Amino acid sequence: TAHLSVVAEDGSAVSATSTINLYFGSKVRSPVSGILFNNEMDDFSSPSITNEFGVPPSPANFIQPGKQPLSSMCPTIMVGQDGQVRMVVGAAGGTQITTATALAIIYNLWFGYDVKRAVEEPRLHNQLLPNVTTVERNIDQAVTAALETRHHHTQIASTFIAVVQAIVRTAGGWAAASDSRKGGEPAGY
Amino acid sequence: PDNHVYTRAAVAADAKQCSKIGRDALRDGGSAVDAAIAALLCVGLMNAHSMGIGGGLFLTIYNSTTRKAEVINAREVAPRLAFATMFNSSEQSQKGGLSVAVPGEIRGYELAHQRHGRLPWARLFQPSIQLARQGFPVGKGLAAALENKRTVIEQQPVLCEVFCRDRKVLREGERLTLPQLADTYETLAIEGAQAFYNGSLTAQIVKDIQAAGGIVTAEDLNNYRAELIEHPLNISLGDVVLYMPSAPLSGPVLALILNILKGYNFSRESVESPEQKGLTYHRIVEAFRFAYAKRTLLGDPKFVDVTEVVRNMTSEFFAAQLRAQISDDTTHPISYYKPEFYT
Ligand SMILES: *[C@@H]1O[C@H](CO)[C@@H](O)[C@H](O)[C@H]1NC(C)=O
Ligand SMILES: *[C@@H]1O[C@H](CO)[C@@H](O)[C@H](O)[C@H]1NC(C)=O
Ligand SMILES: *[C@@H]1O[C@H](CO)[C@@H](O)[C@H](O)[C@H]1NC(C)=O
Ligand SMILES: *[C@@H]1O[C@H](CO)[C@@H](O)[C@H](O)[C@H]1NC(C)=O
Ligand SMILES: *[C@@H]1O[C@H](CO)[C@@H](O)[C@H](O)[C@H]1NC(C)=O
Ligand SMILES: *[C@@H]1O[C@H](CO)[C@@H](O)[C@H](O)[C@H]1NC(C)=O
Ligand SMILES: [Cl-]
Repeated sequence: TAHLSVVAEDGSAVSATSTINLYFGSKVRSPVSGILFNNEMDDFSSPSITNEFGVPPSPANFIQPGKQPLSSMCPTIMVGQDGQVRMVVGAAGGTQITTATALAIIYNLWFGYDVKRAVEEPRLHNQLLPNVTTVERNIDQAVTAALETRHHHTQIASTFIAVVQAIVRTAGGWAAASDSRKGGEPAGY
Repeated sequence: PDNHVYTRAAVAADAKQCSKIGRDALRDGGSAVDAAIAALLCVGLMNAHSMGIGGGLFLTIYNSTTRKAEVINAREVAPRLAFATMFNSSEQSQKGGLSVAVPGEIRGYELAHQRHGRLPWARLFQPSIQLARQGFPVGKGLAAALENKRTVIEQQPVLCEVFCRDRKVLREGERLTLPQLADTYETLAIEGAQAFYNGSLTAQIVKDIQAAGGIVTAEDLNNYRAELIEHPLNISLGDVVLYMPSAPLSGPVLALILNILKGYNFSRESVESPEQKGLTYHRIVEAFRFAYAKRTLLGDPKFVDVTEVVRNMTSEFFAAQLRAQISDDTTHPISYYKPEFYT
């Protein structure tokens, strides 16, 4: 998955998330065209496949011809009552896309972090099953402690949690941020 | 500290070169959609592990003149010969041609460009054609993805063809060139999207997928259609509206998370001390858990009835009912959140 955010001079905007699913998709590359094919079929559930200990498959997301599989993606645009864009945000990475997008919003809209901080701030994730809270390695350790005393099991992400690209309206114009976890930078004028 | 603030316009992509390519499209008179497409084409090169014309996408688009938001659905779709029991293991659903769904990417670009384009179609491709031929140093993300999958990459010579130097995966800084995809991008630039779905690329696409054991046919490609959604999902957040795609994407989950949390009225104070901060983050995790409990009822709404589920997931009242079950001093076992696999 890859996320990108765009705001044009006239204030119109695009939030776009695109994906071939897992890293290098199906691992099938065309020797002639060079196209790398997705493995999006993996995003369906199958009665024959168990992905987590004790997790049954979800009938609503079973394969049928012509059906689209469920996705974690959620490219989002927030606009103010006056019709002007406030935030353009989305994420890539895994099941953690949705939670990371929520965090970016919470961080900017509520905690008051500027867009770069909102993107760079440590994240955490919980998706009910597995029954564990994953936190990034530089999270405030008082938070880890607050979670464990409330009986959460926490574990440290081996790498990083999701990838967020964002744009927010400021008094000085459009502030943009790309996530250092993947190595992006924005551009504008 | 690394801020980037622009007076007129901005592109935030996951590679600097693609942000610049998007930015230049804007500067040359492109719409936000032109810029997005130009940038997406580039990301498919520089972060080829993560997206590209062999995949699918969703765009959320806001027009500041009409003040209307729309969504373009161009996610891949199960081929016509697919069926519920076609896979018996995870490896089967993940590797090889049978794991491939019908790519929607190019068709998504087409519909978006049809409705909102200003620059010519070919102009959107030119910078990436060049880039794929000239080559570029492998970035941080792609390098880590290469390392992560080095075994598979090194054992499959059609991938090693481009992703290796001397039998070993490319490392950060080393040059990656994609000469076949450059030619393919050029064909797309000149012949249009039709070349992919019903034209000169089509037979070869089918051949490559079936050769790898897949079942996508020409008819699947001929029949693929991106879809316009005129009324995407929204929620109110204070004086703002938030536009996001519904099922089959995760807007409904995001909406529920935020609607749960909004009743706590978070502000800067919520993170000013360790005691407040700890409770705030606990509350976030519990909102995640409730929202994920409901996620398992979601699926493609063309095939499953999710009307009522999504209505609940976006209702502030339903959210308030869940927030009232969040315990400030403890989390709970799985069943407390009432995960649901049937309505
Ligand atoms: C999985 O098993 C079903 C039931 O026998 C069969 O129809 C299908 O072809 C199998 N799939 C694979 C990839 O072996
Ligand atoms: C925005 O809406 C106006 C009014 O309908 C339309 O003329 C214009 O083309 C739209 N912009 C884009 C980029 O589609
Ligand atoms: C193009 O589409 C027509 C009908 O839509 C079909 O008969 C023809 O074979 C297609 N060509 C390719 C190359 O898929
Ligand atoms: C949000 O909710 C529904 C979407 O169909 C619609 O009735 C309402 O007009 C939407 N609101 C805005 C501000 O677009
Ligand atoms: C929607 O929420 C109400 C409670 O507010 C509940 O009674 C109803 O079963 C829910 N609908 C679905 C489809 O879960
Ligand atoms: C999940 O984690 C919670 C956290 O303490 C615990 O109460 C529960 O027993 C664990 N297992 C399940 C199945 O919920
Ligand atoms: Cl990304």
